[PDB]
Amino acid sequence: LMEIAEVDSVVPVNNVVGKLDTMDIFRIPVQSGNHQSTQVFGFQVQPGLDSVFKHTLLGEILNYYAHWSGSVKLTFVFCGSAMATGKFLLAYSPPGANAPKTRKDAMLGTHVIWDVGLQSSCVLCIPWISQTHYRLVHQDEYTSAGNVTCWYQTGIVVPAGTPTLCSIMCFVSACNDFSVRLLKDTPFIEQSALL
Amino acid sequence: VATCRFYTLESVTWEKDSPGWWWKFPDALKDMGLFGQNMYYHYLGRAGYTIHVQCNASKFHQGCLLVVCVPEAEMGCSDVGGTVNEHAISEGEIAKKFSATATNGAHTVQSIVTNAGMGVGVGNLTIYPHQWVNLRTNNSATIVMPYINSVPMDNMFRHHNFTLMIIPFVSLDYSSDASTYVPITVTVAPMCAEYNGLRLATSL
Amino acid sequence: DCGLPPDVPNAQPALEGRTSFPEDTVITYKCEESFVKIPGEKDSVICLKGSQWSDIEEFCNRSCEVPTRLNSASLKQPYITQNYFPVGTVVEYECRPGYRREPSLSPKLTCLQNLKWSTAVEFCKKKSCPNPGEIRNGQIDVPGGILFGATISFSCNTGYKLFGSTSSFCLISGSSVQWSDPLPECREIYCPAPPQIDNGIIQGERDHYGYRQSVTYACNKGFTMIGEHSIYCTVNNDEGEWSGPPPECRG
Amino acid sequence: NARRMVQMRRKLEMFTYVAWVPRPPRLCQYKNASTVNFSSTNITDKRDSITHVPDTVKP
Ligand SMILES: CCCCCCCCCCCCC/C=C/[C@H](O)[C@H](N)CO
Repeated sequence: LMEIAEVDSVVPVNNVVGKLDTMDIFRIPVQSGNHQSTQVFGFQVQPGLDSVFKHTLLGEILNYYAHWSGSVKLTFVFCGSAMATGKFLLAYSPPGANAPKTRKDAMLGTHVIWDVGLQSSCVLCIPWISQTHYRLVHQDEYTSAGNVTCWYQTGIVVPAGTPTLCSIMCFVSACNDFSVRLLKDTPFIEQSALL
Repeated sequence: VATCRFYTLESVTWEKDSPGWWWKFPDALKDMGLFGQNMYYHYLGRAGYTIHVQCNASKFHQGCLLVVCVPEAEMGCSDVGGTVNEHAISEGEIAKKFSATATNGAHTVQSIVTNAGMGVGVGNLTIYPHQWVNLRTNNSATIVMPYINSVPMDNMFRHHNFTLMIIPFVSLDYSSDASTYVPITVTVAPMCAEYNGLRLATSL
Repeated sequence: DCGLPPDVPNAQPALEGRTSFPEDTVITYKCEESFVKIPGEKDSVICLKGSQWSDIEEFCNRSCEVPTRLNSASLKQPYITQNYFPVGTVVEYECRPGYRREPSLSPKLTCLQNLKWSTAVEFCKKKSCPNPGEIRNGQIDVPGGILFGATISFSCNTGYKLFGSTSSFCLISGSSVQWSDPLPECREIYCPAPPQIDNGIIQGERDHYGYRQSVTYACNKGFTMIGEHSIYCTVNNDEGEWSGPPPECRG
Repeated sequence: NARRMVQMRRKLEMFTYVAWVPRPPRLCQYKNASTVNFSSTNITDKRDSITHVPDTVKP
């Protein structure tokens, strides 16, 4: 099954209200202008429990298991116009402290600065930093894995005649060191009577 | 050489609000020259496919498409109690269109794009062979699909081996006076086609 | 008076219940079952002087039944008025409305030696209606094709209401076949007013809210939000309704 | 047929042939055993905003 988990799957990061049944659930809104103070997105690293990940290929496979271990790949693709340029700071903050409220705080954690260009995708690899060898899929505070946030490193600059609002998509997969165990039934399927 | 060649289907218009399109194969080619003719006179068929999708737009257009081939894309009916018409799955060279909302009606597919007409996560379709068409990056997608089935050969009319889906995750967007018509064109070529069970042509 | 009229093979005389016939009586014969009278021949005798009937020759012979009724084609003149079809008779058909000729196929039937008509082929095929097209934010149900006599029905996706005809039929229209009714339109359904809340506001309230659109609430300074930060428009049976109660702002 | 109890059905339908050609796990609820019919299902569950990460370090 780990072969399946290592395949990128689109992440409904924008799991907001109303856009739970659109395609926009898979799009992170970004735009030109002075919006550095405004955070782009943020979520907890709960690949099988958080609503952001639990229904992805990685999340669904994990829900059949009680323990998981290994690194996670978050691939971000810029889906704007080729004439749009920008830079973003993708940060992973291990647990122990509240989520950052500013780019200064997030930069202090594990981060990568993404430059938009001919290569439209960048990968933020979440390393396995845990006191335990395994984490619970039904994560608690003891097995918390941290958070991921994005900030405008510089911003988005576009020329005349170019759309000012752009979108980003996030894909999630498992690295080659990922592993799960303790097979269990999944809570995403239920019935009340024989079909 | 008479069947293993590129056939181009009718193009589709990618609008700002376009849930997506799909085509079932080999039904989509039941009228493509001698490839369709061999299909009508034979009981068994077996062919790989080279699918080429084309969508060209300026560098001032932004958009992203998902081109994915789904083996055994058994669709589901909007009416949970009932079946689907062949017409609800495939119109031949004409594409079936997804929807941005739940669909109703008798014998019609539940074509809400989020569930992909199969009761699954649309974002999880990357497990199948797939490519993306990011207008800032590329303008075409190519997938080489061999023959996948639980049997060495099968009837091309009674069975749809795989379904080709095109789903824009990022809606097409442009500016004041850029080109508004951005089409998507699909070109498919059978590969290593074989036929068996020669007899009179079937009639639909 | 003559006695019984002469026996004629495969014909029966109308005697009308008597057995002695005055002079000049004319008796007519009718052919028996599976026999047809031969045009241009006498079918009657007459009682002559000397109590003697005039001679009559066999005037009945064979034929196929009237050709069976086809939904696709009708017999051409003069076959459509005829009932005498001896072996070797070839009739011709023409397409009924809703159908058109398949040129590679013959529209003729031959009466065979076993008194049956030859095998029927689809020399007239169904006339087809145009492509029904597409309904924006709706769907066309085509359950059995688009040929002459077909039915199709229209519906709208969740959050849209149908205005126009709900169905259409492929019916004959002069020289061809056409759809009875045009495609309908699926107009977006509008939800009721998102309810204001005590000690809170709606953030940038809009004029009209359609399917799945959301209203975001915010409490005034010094007030604590209890409930959903926003609600959204649901649409069922062509009627909109908010997903639930707005939040409370408590002091 | 393994299509009337939902858990084993969902486990088996993670592959097209049984394993070959894995499929995205069934997101929607099964309706009957004859078909794959489903009611339209949300992609996932909602949260408060796109940046919403709740504080866990607080007194
Ligand atoms: C003496 C009693 C013997 C009981 C026999 C019970 C099972 C006999 C048939 C087994 C074949 C079915 C095996 C399971 C496969 C599934 O039904 C599907 N075809 C696979 O998705």
